[PDB]
Amino acid sequence: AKKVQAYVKLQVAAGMANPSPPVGPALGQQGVNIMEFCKAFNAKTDSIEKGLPIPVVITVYADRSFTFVTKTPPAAVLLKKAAGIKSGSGKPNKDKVGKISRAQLQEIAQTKAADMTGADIEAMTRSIEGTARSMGLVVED
Amino acid sequence: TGDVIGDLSRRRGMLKGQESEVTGVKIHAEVPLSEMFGYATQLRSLTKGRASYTMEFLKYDEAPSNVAQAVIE
Amino acid sequence: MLQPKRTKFRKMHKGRNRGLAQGTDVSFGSFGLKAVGRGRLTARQIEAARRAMTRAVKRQGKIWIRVFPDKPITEKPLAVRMGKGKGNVEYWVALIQPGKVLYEMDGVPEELAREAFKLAAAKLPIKTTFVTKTVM
Amino acid sequence: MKVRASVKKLCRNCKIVKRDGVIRVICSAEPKHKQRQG
Amino acid sequence: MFTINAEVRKEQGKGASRRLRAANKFPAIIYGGKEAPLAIELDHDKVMNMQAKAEFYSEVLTIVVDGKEIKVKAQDVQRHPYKPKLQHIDFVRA
RNA sequence: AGCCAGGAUGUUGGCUUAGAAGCAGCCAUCAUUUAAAGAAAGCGUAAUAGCUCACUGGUCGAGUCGGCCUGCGCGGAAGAU
Repeated sequence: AKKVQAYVKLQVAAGMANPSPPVGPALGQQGVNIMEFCKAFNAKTDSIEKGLPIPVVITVYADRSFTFVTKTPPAAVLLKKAAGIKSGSGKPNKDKVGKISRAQLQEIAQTKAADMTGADIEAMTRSIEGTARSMGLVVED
Repeated sequence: TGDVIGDLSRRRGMLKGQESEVTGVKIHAEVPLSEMFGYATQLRSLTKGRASYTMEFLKYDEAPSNVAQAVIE
Repeated sequence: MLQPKRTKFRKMHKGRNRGLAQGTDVSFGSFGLKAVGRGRLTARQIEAARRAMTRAVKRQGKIWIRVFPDKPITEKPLAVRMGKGKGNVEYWVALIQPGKVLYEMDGVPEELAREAFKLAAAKLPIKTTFVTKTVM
Repeated sequence: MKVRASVKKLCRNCKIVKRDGVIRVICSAEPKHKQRQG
Repeated sequence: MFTINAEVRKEQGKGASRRLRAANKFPAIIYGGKEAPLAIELDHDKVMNMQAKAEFYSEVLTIVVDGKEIKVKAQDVQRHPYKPKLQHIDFVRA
């Protein structure tokens, strides 16, 4: 657990453990030998299913040992499939699709809690219902 | 890496991903044949002669509007 | 450029340009460009001043022009001795008096309104100011 | 150096000082912004 | 709710008025009623600083003069042409 | 205004996801506390990281910031016995 020098904050796919187009820059930057890192990735990758994006934080120690505290679906990627569609934005105020409730998202906020513990269960849900607004989705309960 | 990719993107290149081995940072991309013209003369002008590349064919993909309108004689 | 369609006469006496002006209040929109100096404005400077500030907002809001060239200023051709008749009219001016409301516009925010008038004023040979519509 | 009869503060770091009676603008970041005589 | 400090001007005229406005004070007039009008002089700086408000033109203006304070309304403002100052105000005694 | 702690960023947020991670710009302009924090200007940059900027957590301890109306001066201003 060092600083931000080797700290990379991005990943996308669990099941695709191979360096994907966005994890490319991330991997190459800190010379990450992903192959043996995939075996350590697949201990927790198997716990979650494929179809919901996963990020990672990367920590490299001083003695060339490099480790990680990977994730489960956080804020944006879970609320998207909660609406049913992964995208459909570029026009927040100019589009209006779907209506989602917060009590159902209060359950998936607890799934984000063990993943990316974002402050104040409903106020993080409000932070992320704005990501729904940013994704052109209406939310009412 | 960044420089090569900036120049790949510049030559309409699709930077794709940034891989790495031990002493090198490998980046594979797709580049038009029309902007292949004298590439290694411009490659080692930016990499101090320490880089290399190998061109392979993929497909006759889409030529954009500025590139489609050019060669019409 | 602006020019009188079908006026009565071809030429007009020179005439002094004294006194003050009548257009003083910002009577149509909210932000106007009152003139502080006393000269005259030909049609080419009239066209150029609007052009610079029309594209300053690029379409935005209504823009009114409160001055129109009436005086048909003539010039004599070169290598021609004095006399021999009044010369032909070359350009049309509008005599500007102190306290005259020039270009006026509306529908734009204030800070860019002062900016657009600043781009226009440097094209003018008269020192102007940025004035705002008061009540009554 | 630009001998421009008008001088505008062209950036954030561009400072305007009066050296030898003459108004001069210098910049810490961009040496293209140096100018005088305004 | 604005209050105006003022006083009665004497020896009026063209040059007399021009002599006033080059001394940071300007004339006015108060009329309206079964009485005679009142050519009142009032400070230039003070009322120009407060004419920006809309309540300067939508209120029974409380001008006090020689102790006697009256409630008037603002009829017209004959202002300066290009300088931001003003030349004259008409106060109808409402 | 500086100096140290920092920058209180959920959000690798869509999108065009090749990346546009506040940092291409269209947009929502949501929200976390409601002691220091805009879903963001700027070079820098392939894109992050970035140093900052907005704002000072606290250190010191006094006055201060920018326009307005104007008096008098500077620059703008180079010619031939």
